[PDB]
Amino acid sequence: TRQTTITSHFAKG
Amino acid sequence: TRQTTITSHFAKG
Amino acid sequence: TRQTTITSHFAKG
Amino acid sequence: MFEARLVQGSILKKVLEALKDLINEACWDISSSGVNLQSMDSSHVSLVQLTLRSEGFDTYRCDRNLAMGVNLTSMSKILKCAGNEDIITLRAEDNADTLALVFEAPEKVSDYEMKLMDLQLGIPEQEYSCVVKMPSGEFARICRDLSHIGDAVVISCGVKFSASGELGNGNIKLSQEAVTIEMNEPVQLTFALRYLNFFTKATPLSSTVTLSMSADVPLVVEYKIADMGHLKYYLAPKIED
Amino acid sequence: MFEARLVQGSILKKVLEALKDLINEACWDISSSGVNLQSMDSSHVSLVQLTLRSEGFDTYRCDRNLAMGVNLTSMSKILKCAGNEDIITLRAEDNADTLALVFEAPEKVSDYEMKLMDLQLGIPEQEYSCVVKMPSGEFARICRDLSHIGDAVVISCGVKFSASGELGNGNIKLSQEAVTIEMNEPVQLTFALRYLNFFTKATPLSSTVTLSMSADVPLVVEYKIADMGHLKYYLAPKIED
Amino acid sequence: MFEARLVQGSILKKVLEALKDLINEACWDISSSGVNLQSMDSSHVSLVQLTLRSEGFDTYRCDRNLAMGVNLTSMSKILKCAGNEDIITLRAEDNADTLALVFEAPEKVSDYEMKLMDLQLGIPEQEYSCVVKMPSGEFARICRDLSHIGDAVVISCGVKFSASGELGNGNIKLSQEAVTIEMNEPVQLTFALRYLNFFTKATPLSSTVTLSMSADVPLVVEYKIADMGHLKYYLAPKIED
Repeated sequence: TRQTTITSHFAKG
Repeated sequence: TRQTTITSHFAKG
Repeated sequence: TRQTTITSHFAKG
Repeated sequence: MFEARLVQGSILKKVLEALKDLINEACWDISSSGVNLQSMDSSHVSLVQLTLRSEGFDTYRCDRNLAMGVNLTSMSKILKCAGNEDIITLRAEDNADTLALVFEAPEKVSDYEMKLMDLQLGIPEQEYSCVVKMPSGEFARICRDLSHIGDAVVISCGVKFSASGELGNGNIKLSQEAVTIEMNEPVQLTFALRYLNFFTKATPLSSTVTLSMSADVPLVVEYKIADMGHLKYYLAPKIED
Repeated sequence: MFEARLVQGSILKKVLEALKDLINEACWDISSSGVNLQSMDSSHVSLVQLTLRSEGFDTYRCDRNLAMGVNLTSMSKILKCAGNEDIITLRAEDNADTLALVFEAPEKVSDYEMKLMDLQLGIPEQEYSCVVKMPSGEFARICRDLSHIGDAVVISCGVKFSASGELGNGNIKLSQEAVTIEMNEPVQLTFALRYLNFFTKATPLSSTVTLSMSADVPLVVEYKIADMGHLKYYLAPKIED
Repeated sequence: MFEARLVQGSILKKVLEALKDLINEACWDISSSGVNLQSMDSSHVSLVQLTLRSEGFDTYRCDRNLAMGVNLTSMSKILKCAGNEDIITLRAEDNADTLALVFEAPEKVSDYEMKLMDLQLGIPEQEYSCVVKMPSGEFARICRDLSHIGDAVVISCGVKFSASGELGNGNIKLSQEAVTIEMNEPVQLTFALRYLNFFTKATPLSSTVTLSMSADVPLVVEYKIADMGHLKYYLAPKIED
């Protein structure tokens, strides 16, 4: 198990 | 005055 | 601004 | 020129107590509709979304929208100088280098100027396979307790919170003050307790908390701020290698 | 298979709060008569004797005797995950690698598995020249106060507690909520306050504490656990060189 | 031979809590008129003047004046062993190497001997342009709060307390439980909050505090000790370079 970045799930415009 | 070990008072029968 | 010593205000004499 | 009077100034104190240890610098979006703050944490694993609707303020005015870069710790320090029952007024001008915080005790008036800084991520549309409403204190106790057991919590949704470490493991089972579960599908997700433990610093904002889950998407921990709006934390999951 | 239900789970929480900072790993002797724990502290100056009678449990079952090696820190950590009003059930099987602790809130059920470790001293028969029964809080305050004065306490038995250091000295005199003294002989013994201060971590277990003394033998500080049994600390004295 | 019995020993406990972190060693001037203590702090920026009148003691006797050099930390430590409602008796003889402190619980009597040490500045007469009477708790909160903003407080006497640092600045304005201002001239003085924060450790001694100010002279922060006398702190100002 490894922590993922929020930016790898949510995007920018 | 010096601290003594509990094992110097109590034994293992 | 600089802190001053209490002895520079009060005396012994 | 922006001016927002808040009689329950404690709310803003609690809000910044909830954010100061998770975000260093954040931009406060001030608009006619109210105050908005959206910011990743400093670890880049979570996203905080704070909304204080203008209605929740006792007087609120914002002629033109304004984005105030704020050091949340410095704002935290300033808000710790507000009495817990003080009347807090926020005051900014256009091109402001400073946010004015005025604390009125209910014959002491404190005037603080906080230097502003110069300082992106979109929340997708998501139906959540599982939504859990529970007391905020119980949720904070769960994430506190399980962090003595391990670094990660597997949330299974009856909702089960399980952690494991060297010393052993633990499973915490809640079923339906109240705990309610709307489950459109069973979900099992793993999250770092360290960040959930940051989120629960918002526990004084509301007696209840909602956890929204779906497979392989960030978890939403929502604390509604009665009348004013809400404080939302999104937490990126841990994924199996 | 062993299973012991305890409704005042706080007792077990308090017990481990008392021991965790004095013993690292200890063996819990589980038998039909109840739970027994006897262990030297890590400093080898004291002996702890814990007895929880099976009667004190609300349900108690032990088909075959069992010696569970337990990391006491990991176990208190797990017990810190029990609500102070939870009902704690202990559960082990024969050849267990794990102790099961179940915390039932009075709609939250917590299930912990604590990894067990793999596995000494006999208590002599002793008549005590002097026995002092006193409030536990008063005794804890005495050993706290005198530790600001010195490292050693001279317990002279009216019972007098005396310490000396660089800063000066102090003598604390109690005579006969209540303080009672059964004195078959005057005794004067010297003990390290550091260990007595560990012992007084058991103060939440009992309103009173009994100190049993005799010349040149270990001091007994006994905290009875109402109904269940007792927590006994034996402290080797300091002797003059 | 000196002997002073004090029934509200808490006063002496509070007094030493008020001094211990500001003065290392101080000479207690004991005379028939009462107990006097006057001492610079270790930073040489402030002057403490403590006066406990003999009248305030319930029995007081001093055959011959005596100057006891006292380590205030050790005396504080000894007074932390006094119950908050104990009857404290001070006892010294001529040529004493020790001060006797006797704590009587209201069947426990504690007798402490504190080793004394071996053994300057005159307070001028000053009319104060500005004297401010306010609640002690309010003043401690002001110097606590402003210490989050900066190291220095600008006191303007309505009295205004202003601090500034990197993060911004703050102004606290009080006007006339009560706040009263006797102003013969407007004065504006700058002081280190670090020392004012030491001074407010005397806040438990009195509900109110008085600040005496005049241009280019030390600030007087006075805490009256009901009946017994007072604790006076003089703080050298910061001056502009």
